Amino acid sequence: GAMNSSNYAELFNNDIKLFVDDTNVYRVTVHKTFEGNVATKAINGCIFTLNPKTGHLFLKIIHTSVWAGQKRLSQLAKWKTAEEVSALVRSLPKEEQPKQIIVTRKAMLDPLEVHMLDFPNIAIRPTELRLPFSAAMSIDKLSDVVMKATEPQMVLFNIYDDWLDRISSYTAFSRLTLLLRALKTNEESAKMILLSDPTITIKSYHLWPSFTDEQWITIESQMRDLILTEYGRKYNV
Amino acid sequence: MNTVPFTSAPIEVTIGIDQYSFNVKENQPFHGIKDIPIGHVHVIHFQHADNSSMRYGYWFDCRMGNFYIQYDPKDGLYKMMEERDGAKFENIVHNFKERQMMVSYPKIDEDDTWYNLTEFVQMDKIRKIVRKDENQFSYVDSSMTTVQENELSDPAHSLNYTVINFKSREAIRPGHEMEDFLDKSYYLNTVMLQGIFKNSSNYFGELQFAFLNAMFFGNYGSSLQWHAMIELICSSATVPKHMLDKLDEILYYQIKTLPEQYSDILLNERVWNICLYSSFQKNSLHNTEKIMENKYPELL
Ligand SMILES: CONC(=O)COc1ccc(C)cc1OC
Ligand SMILES: CONC(=O)COc1ccc(C)cc1OC
Repeated sequence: GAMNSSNYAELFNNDIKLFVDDTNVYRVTVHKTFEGNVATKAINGCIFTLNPKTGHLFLKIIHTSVWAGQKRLSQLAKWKTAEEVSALVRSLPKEEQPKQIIVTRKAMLDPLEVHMLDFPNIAIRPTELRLPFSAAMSIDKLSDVVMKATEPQMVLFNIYDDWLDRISSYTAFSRLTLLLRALKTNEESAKMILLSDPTITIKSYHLWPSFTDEQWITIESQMRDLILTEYGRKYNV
Repeated sequence: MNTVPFTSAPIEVTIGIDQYSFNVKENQPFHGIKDIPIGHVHVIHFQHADNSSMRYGYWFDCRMGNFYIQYDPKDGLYKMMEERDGAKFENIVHNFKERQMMVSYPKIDEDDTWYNLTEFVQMDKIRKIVRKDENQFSYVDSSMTTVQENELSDPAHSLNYTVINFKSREAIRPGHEMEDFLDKSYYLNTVMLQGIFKNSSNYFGELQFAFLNAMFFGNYGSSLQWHAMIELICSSATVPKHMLDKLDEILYYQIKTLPEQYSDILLNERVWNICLYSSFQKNSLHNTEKIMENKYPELL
């Protein structure tokens, strides 16, 4: 059924599974019109589809042309997400298709179930976790590829860079969510933390800097302080 | 006018005939019901005084043969049977009538209730939903399950209603996923009306039969089927104008008939609020919305 703190280790077992987050699928800027009314301009977006065990990120870039002439875009976005996830599954060899797909928002359940009726053995599930995947557009290289796209495009990343060489997927995911949580709560501070030391660089084939184990521990502590810091600033504590 | 004689009434029982109920006491001199309007289906139905568990009953049409009721002390229920000896039957009935051992179907002459609840119900269609082909009448009870309930267990004793499932491949065309799920006109008009029911009269007949089973026996699967068939219409953007007018009339008389005390379990809050206030047809059921708001404003 739903995914929560009790069955959190299921994410890292050997049953193939994907998280789907649709929060950056339909993105807009709101602005005033010459007449003084308000209007939206869409900008490119992405479906965020992640294997939590391997780190494989299937970034489906959503070009603004897919909204042209369409109505009720926030509802269409959910059906377009589901369509694209269904096409991704269908493109994968049977032995690579997920046994479960976990959607980060419950509004995705019915769109995805309907698009996957052909796959009655793939379980579509919600989660009680509050995952910070909306912050994925704060990762510069993922933001850059979405905003540069001139047509629909799928780009494949490993959001864990080479971490699994040294840590488990449980720890890699915990690091990812703590980084994304920090970027979501205070992007400027988070980026400042991540880049303050120019001797630590991001390899061209990576998204995050090349920290040693010890430097990751420091980094992880500073992200926790930031999250705690902002929690105080927010609530006056 | 036609008659359903009873051999006897050995156990105290609540007898339902269509929308009416009356009490017979253990070993009372009761020998049946007379003046039953020819021309409609009917349902006789029972609720034992000593075990209100399992209401049960029989759908029949008096034009299709001479039927009577006889208590069976082994199976412990009032059973419908057919008398094939016509002259025996007329003789039996005439005697009971002369001795005034029969209550009379007391149809008020201003009253079109039963017709309005069974307008599209046909015995032949009932017999396909309730499979037991050696009898001309059809037994139903509170606990019988539906074909769809068994998919989600004795297939001979099932209600074979038409399976409706909005998240099924039958309901959803490849490539039109969002269109067909948010507006179910394809599923209603092409799959169900043209494909399965052939016309809206058979569709309405099943819907009416499902409600009646739902209200008379508290058959839960029947209640699910009734609500499903309403929701399929209300959720279709394109519905023939005459179907909507008829559906409004059908639902109006079902709600009017629905006893006030029985509404908390027979009326699905989600389906009705959706149908009356959110769906495509939210403005097309004036009579039904007016009676629902005045009779059951709690549910809304
Ligand atoms: C318990 O009373 N005898 C029944 O069988 C009652 O079940 C019914 C429910 C609702 C209505 C309008 C009529 C009914 O049949 C008479
Ligand atoms: C209006 O009639 N009064 C009712 O509602 C219930 O009374 C009966 C109804 C039907 C039949 C066959 C017999 C009845 O009592 C013997």
